[PDB]
Amino acid sequence: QHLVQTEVPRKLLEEWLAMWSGHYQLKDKLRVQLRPQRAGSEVLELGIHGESDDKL
Amino acid sequence: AAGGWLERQGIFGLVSDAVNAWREDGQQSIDGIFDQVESRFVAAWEDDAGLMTYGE
Repeated sequence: QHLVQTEVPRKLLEEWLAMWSGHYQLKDKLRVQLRPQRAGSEVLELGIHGESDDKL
Repeated sequence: AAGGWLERQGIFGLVSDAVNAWREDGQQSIDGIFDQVESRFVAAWEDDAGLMTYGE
């Protein structure tokens, strides 16, 4: 048993982006980041990062 | 609302089957038939409700 709020991991988007990267024959392994936009904030930032950690 | 849930989970299906079998067999004691359906219902409810302690 798991809660609805724990059923959607960041890794799921990473898997989709691997499918995406695969189709478009891109090499860069795309990582997903979801964190407060700054310390202690209720505003969040979803970032897609490459191997170099650049925000794409 | 309860009926909706029982329909979706197939329990009303089990009830229909049980009653039909009961009738076909000459309407003898429903004790055992009912017990079996109740057991399936309890298992299905527990499963779908996501029953756990608050700590869990």
